[PDB]
Amino acid sequence: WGSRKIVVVGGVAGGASVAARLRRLSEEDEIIMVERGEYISFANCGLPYYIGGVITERQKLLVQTVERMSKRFNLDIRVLSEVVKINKEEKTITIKNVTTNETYNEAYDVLILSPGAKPIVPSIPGIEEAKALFTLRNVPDTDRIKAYIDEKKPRHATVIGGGFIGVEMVENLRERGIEVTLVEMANQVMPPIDYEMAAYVHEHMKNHDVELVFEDGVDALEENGAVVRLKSGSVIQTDMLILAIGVQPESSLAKGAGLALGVRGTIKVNEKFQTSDPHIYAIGDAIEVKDFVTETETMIPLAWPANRQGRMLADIIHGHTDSLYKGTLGTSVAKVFDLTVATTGLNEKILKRLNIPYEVVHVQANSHAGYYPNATPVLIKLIFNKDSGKIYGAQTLGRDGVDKRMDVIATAIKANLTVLDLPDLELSYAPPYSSAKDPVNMVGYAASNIVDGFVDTVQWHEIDRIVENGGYLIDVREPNELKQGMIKGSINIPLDELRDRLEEVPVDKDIYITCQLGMRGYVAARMLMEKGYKVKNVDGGFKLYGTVLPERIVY
Amino acid sequence: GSRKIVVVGGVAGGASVAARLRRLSEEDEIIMVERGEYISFANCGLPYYIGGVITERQKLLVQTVERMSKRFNLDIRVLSEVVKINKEEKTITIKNVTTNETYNEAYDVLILSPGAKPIVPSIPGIEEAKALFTLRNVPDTDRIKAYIDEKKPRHATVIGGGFIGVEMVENLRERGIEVTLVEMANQVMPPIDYEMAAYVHEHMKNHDVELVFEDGVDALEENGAVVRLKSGSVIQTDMLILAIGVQPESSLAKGAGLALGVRGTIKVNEKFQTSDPHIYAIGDAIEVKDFVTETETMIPLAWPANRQGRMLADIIHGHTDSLYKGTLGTSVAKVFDLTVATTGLNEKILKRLNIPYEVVHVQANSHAGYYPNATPVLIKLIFNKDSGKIYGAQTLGRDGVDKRMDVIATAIKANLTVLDLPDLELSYAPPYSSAKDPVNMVGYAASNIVDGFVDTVQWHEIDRIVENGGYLIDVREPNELKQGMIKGSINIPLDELRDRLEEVPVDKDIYITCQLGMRGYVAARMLMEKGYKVKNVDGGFKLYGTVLPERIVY
Ligand SMILES: Cc1cc2nc3c(=O)[nH]c(=O)nc-3n(C[C@H](O)[C@H](O)[C@H](O)COP(=O)(O)OP(=O)(O)OC[C@H]3O[C@@H](n4cnc5c(N)ncnc54)[C@H](O)[C@@H]3O)c2cc1C
Ligand SMILES: Cc1cc2nc3c(=O)[nH]c(=O)nc-3n(C[C@H](O)[C@H](O)[C@H](O)COP(=O)(O)OP(=O)(O)OC[C@H]3O[C@@H](n4cnc5c(N)ncnc54)[C@H](O)[C@@H]3O)c2cc1C
Ligand SMILES: CC(C)(COP(=O)(O)OP(=O)(O)OC[C@H]1O[C@@H](n2cnc3c(N)ncnc32)[C@H](O)[C@@H]1OP(=O)(O)O)[C@@H](O)C(=O)NCCC(=O)NCCS
Ligand SMILES: CC(C)(COP(=O)(O)OP(=O)(O)OC[C@H]1O[C@@H](n2cnc3c(N)ncnc32)[C@H](O)[C@@H]1OP(=O)(O)O)[C@@H](O)C(=O)NCCC(=O)NCCS
Repeated sequence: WGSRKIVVVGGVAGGASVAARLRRLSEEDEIIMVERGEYISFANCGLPYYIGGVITERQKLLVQTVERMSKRFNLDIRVLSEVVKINKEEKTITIKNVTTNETYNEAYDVLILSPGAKPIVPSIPGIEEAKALFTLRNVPDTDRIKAYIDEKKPRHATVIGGGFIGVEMVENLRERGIEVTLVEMANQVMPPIDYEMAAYVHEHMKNHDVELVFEDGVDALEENGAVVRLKSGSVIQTDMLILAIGVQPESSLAKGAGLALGVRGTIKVNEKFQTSDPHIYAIGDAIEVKDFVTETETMIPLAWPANRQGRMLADIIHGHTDSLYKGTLGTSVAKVFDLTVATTGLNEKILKRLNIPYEVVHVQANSHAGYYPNATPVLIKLIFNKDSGKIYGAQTLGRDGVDKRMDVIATAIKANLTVLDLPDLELSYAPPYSSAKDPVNMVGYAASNIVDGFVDTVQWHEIDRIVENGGYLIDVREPNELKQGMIKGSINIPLDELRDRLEEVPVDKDIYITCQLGMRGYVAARMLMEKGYKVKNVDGGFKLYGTVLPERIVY
Repeated sequence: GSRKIVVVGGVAGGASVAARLRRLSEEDEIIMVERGEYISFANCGLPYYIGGVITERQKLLVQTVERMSKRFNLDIRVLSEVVKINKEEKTITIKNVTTNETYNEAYDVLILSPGAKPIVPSIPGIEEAKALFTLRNVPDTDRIKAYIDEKKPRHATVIGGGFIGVEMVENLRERGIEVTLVEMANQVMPPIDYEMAAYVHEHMKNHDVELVFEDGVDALEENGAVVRLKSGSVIQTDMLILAIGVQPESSLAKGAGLALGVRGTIKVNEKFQTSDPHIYAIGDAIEVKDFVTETETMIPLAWPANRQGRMLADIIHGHTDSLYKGTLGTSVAKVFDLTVATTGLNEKILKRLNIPYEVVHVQANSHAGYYPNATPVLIKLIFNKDSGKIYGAQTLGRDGVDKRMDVIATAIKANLTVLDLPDLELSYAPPYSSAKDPVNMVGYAASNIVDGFVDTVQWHEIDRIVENGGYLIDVREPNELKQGMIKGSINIPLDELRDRLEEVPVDKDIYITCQLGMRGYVAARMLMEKGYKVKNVDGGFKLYGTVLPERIVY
């Protein structure tokens, strides 16, 4: 290999990952990493936790220091240096030293853009004058929010936007003893998950005394941000505001160089991360990726992809192209007080948008064997193709064992496994860790029963209309469980008696079954089908139904 | 259409096949025959009940006879021992355990899931050993707990240091009983390798277990209270637990002239069929092929027994037969504050089969270190250097160990190679992982070997190498030298190395060590690009010093 001058724009997840591997591939290359801020490789993900006082040491947020990293990898690292323009036909960039105000041009043979994505700042009347309004991207943002809390002693905070990071901000503010209201324009927190899964999250947040405001938005900020006027007309009195309404790719250098853009103003790249200019590559939050499941062009600003992309790009630049980026799966996770919430692939909302036929299943199963202490429920939703078993996505929540189940399913998906394969994953079983069939196996079995046609099912959002239309709903729980409530129109025949009471099941009506979790409902469905009844199980049973439609519960 | 299916054994395999069979057919007559008082008991929880961790005896019974027979319309017969298969008449003979009276029962299809029984060695004095116990079922468990209550033993001896022996060690220790573990091998836990066991041994010693290796019991004296060891050492003890393995319960099959396999297992085809077309067999009792090399073996674990049962029910009354592709051998045990997990094959087995492999040891944190309470996860990955085929993996640490093993075991069964592991997009936020998960990290390290970016040596090679002309550079920061170094090491910290290149001999083979191995790899990359012949010491000083603590130099 012939040595070259490689310039990297941005010094965090994408930029630092590519620079480090680039050095490992060549001692001779000149590697320059240009970063507008003071810090390289900061823990962007750690910022909410430093604000919450969970991370107590500011310096812990520095994953690599400029000194250590430039020495270890012989990198010419230039912090407080802003790339102001790309000159692509000249093959130079224009850099401004922020401290000294000197500007200069820097020649490159290869240019790498990893400038990330900036917070979306809405044009809300009063926002300019809102003294205690904050966005969160970098370390200085973090210092500012923390200084304000430490010095001004806010008693109430408002969080605008209920995405994964909005939610983490909600938690960390509460942790500091600040009362919190969360404002969301959607009808749920956390866009990546579906409505009925969000319903559990909402419960857990409200149990920690978070006020949740849905289908509302900030119409105006009044009294210097101390007064929040909602679109609806309602008002929130507050001592500070955190804006977390999402991010937009930092593609201005690209636009300025006349480089091709992708969806939502991302920098467009080919399979090798190359932009429309042969000498300029781009990675990280700023680029368009294909989603792994459908290969649809999208933007998914996550750290694993940024790091994977930077690491792969280094190999690619050196001609090691046997492996190219397979797209982003969208595996993500958040701590929500006592809960873990995870997602991978696509939700129902995206799939409907894309006109893709799917089925879903909701299976609750214990984090580990129930005879062993401190087992806790893990709820897995699995979304899949009825004919092929192709997995479109999964969502999981629970107090423990959630990251594990998501990681297994995420692995299965990238390995091109179908729901029919999930029951055959030989996982680690001893009493503290799992059960003889892991929750992953279990969700695999439930989905396989649909694929194989052993059971037909209906959703929480279908059952009421079905009962109105003459559906005959049999609740197979024990009579005592009905005190928790029931679905309207239900008739109770406990599972264990059903075989002795088949004469009570009409042979002239379409039969619908619910239990508590769906498992006993499924057993009943199997029995009745075999007896030649047409029957469907209510997926997730009453437990799920009552969580998402509590106002419809009959007592 | 209809069939009379008779199932022998009412626990993991038997109850699994029986429950799925019913869900498939309401028409079949299904009989489940069990010699003990209980079905579906938690075999796995028994040590934890003995340890007072599972406080409630009743929790050990997963389903009752009456509830299960009702729910799935099953003819469940406890305290009934099948004594004979009559394959020509398609009948079995059943003996009432309480009365000793027998009767015959006809079958269309017979399913054997009889499990495995404890290996009981021929120890002089074992017949008089009042307080010697094996552990299989609930009566065994009640007897052990009763002995502990009535005699209040001060000290217990555990013979056999497999996953189960070790569980019993913990559970007895946590009761305040002193414990000596006696092991024929030079390590606890046969499924893991020696250098991995070294971490386990340290942890057990820190919890006051006496560990006795490469020793056995020559005699039991004073009614089991005096343990005569082969080394000459004598243990005074108040009870003994025998946990030296299990052997398949294949006497029914053997007695009916069915083909047998390795270790006396019931031999079966890919659909669990024995040499008789109307008798099937599953669970600990059967021979399986290991998933990785397809070698005939016996792997007595619950996930397999449960899976085989569900799959067999599908073979009989389900749709398109899925065939059993063998047992991977994924297992895990709690060892005090440690989790220890394994999957696939270890070095010892690979060496026995003469299969060429490489290994990597990567210690990475359970989650990002900038977030509180991150703890090390050590992953050993064993693989083929040419194809990148994964042969096996082992992992240990305090937290996040079961997760990493499950991802790797998923990857193996999905036929991924080490080259694919860096591309597994897993769940990352500060409490849960890092931007590159420990699994990605071990993939990268292994991929660098497969692709020739680094060459490496092992903990068990470096001393010999140094004795025979190798030049060893320790690239740790001087501060990290607190726990010592490998003999013959010369310290040039990584961050100084590039400036001090003149100090590196160009005509010698260079060996590099760090603490965990990462910075040693970085140094090796640098030196390779500068034209030196160099290898990294896999696992660095931390691994070396753990397994060879007596060789550490200060
Ligand atoms: C509060 C917060 C929490 C998060 N938590 C998680 C999480 O838990 N899990 C997860 O997967 N992801 C998380 N993310 C997202 C994650 O940080 C990003 O996906 C990742 O950092 C993307 O890397 P990148 O290199 O594309 O951009 P960045 O990491 O943002 O790096 C881009 C850098 O380029 C610099 N730059 C931009 N333009 C110029 C220029 N013209 N000249 C010089 N320098 C420039 C910027 O200053 C910036 O430092 C979180 C993000 C935030 C803000
Ligand atoms: C203490 C202990 C802890 C364990 N922990 C774990 C663990 O953590 N993880 C794991 O994966 N595995 C563990 N195992 C192993 C696990 O229990 C077995 O792999 C699993 O139970 C095998 O299922 P099986 O149906 O083949 O046998 P079993 O579950 O043993 O069922 C066989 C049953 O058949 C009955 N039977 C045998 N012969 C006859 C006959 N002639 N007539 C009538 N009945 C008969 C027996 O009484 C027995 O009840 C553990 C085992 C023990 C003993
Ligand atoms: C429990 C035991 C009797 C098996 O019985 P089982 O009825 O298959 O019980 P499981 O919970 O395993 O099966 C759950 C069934 O409900 C289904 N199910 C579970 N949750 C569901 C849900 N929410 N919605 C729809 N279906 C669901 C599964 O798909 C599965 O059905 P399938 O096999 O027909 O697909 C047996 O495994 C046993 O004895 N276990 C403990 C003993 C043991 O394993 N010992 C070894 C030492 S630990
Ligand atoms: C740290 C950072 C600079 C990456 O630098 P890096 O030098 O690649 O460091 P990593 O720890 O990722 O190193 C991985 C390398 O070490 C190797 N390695 C790790 N442990 C090893 C071991 N025990 N033995 C041998 N090799 C080992 C891997 O094989 C891999 O090598 P390769 O990439 O050459 O194949 C970058 O990830 C970063 O800046 N992160 C923080 C920013 C961020 O991610 N932000 C998003 C918000 S959280």
